[PDB]
Amino acid sequence: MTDEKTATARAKVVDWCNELVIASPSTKCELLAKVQETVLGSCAELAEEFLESVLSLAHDSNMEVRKQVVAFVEQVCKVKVELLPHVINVVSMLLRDNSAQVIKRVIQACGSIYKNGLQYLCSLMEPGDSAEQAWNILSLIKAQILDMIDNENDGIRTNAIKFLEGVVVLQSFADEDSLKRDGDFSLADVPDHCTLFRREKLQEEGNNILDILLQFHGTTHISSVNLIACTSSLCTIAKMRPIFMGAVVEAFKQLNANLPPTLTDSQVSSVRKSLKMQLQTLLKNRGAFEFASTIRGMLVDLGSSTNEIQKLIPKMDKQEMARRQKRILENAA
Amino acid sequence: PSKLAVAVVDSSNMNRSMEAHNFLAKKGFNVRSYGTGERVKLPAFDKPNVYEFGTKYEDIYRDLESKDKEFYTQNGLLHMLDRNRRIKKCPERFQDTKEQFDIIVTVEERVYDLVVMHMESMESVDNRPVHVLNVDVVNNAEDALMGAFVITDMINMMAKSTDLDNDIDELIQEFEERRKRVILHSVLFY
Repeated sequence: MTDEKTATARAKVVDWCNELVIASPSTKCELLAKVQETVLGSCAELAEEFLESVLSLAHDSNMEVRKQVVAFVEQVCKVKVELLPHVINVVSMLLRDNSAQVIKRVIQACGSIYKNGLQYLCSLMEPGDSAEQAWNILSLIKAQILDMIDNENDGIRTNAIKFLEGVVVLQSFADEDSLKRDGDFSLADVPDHCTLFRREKLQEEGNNILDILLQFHGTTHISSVNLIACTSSLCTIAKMRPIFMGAVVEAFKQLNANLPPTLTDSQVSSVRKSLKMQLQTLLKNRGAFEFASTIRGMLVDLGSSTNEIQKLIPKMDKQEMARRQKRILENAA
Repeated sequence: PSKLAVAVVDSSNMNRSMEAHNFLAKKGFNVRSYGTGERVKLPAFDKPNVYEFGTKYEDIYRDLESKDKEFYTQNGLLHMLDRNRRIKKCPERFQDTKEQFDIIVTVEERVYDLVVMHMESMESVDNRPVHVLNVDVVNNAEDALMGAFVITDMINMMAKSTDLDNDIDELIQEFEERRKRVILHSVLFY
């Protein structure tokens, strides 16, 4: 059964796509907003044929226009993720962009894009050649953004650190001590039937990205913003994947003992206040059991009272403690 | 002039945020303001004037008018309520808004903590960073005005930058020196 809705919507977007080639960049962004709310919202069916119309605007001279393309492509992977291989090329291309404002926006969008992209590809039972192509671009996107931690722009570095946080979380296994988070996806959610990649190789990559973040976090000439972002990213990783808790607690311990001499007095106070918050969050995790006294030590150094710290520690039954206490004894041998 | 989305945050969303909101709006900035408190608290020391967030500024005006029109004329609170009703309908709570900013400015450390706690408590979706800055403003009419000039001065300097992320730490550092102040500066994510 049919009606007029699709045809009436197609006529509306054809009008809007025609105005684009003769519109000023300011008018172009207004037009694209309306085309996205229709083509990905009101009449979602119009996605496939008006794709190339929008993806061509990735080459436009105005950076606002380029940023709108990113916003669109990020929405496509949210609502019509089957179109992923037809959009993912523009994303890897826009990571070579000249404007830092565009780079930052692309890295931001790559967070959801990589998660949605990874979820979709490992859901396919008989993946085609286009699926292998999309995965290859996703692998390159990770590598591209990983290089941006050594970018000269502080804002790029910050966004790059935030991106790498979600990759580590995706590319590791959740457990009993993992924080309950609604859309949480781990390597446990990656099937054995998947040919596109192996769980062991993603875990290896996740461990290498974490090693890089841990080293980055401990340098002497890191910016205050990069340090704060990195610290909170390490906290998110450890609370989501408590297997990394010991490493993150050690990084935090090392930082509080050796604050970079490039930090200003204000930057130190800012860094320490954020560090305090991250430690308080981690102490609430059941997986921090083993490091409770270390964490308490640091919180006392950062001005928490005995009773403030005490209230954060989760209550455990004695049989649960004995399971943990004995798992900690067997792993040390 | 530039395309900065700014928010000024206090306890109340009454005195210090509105003084800054007023001056930033007059400078052409895309500015919004919020309060971090549970409820809206106005000035005996143990007897304050409490209202809900979402209460129109005009309803608070008529409430304090019918209670005692003379007292709140002498302390200039009706003059403040006048200013705020011209800027927007009702005071808003930061913890409830779905609006996104480039810069957030808090007027004391205790507010800063509240903002940071809240933002951190929510899982990041867009992965978009935002700079949270604290500029200490002592809570009284005279100091809320002087403070609003400092905050405006600071945002003007930041608006001038062609790459804020890449320049902000230097800008703050030298601003702190020149104005003999301490600006706590953190980065949070949406």
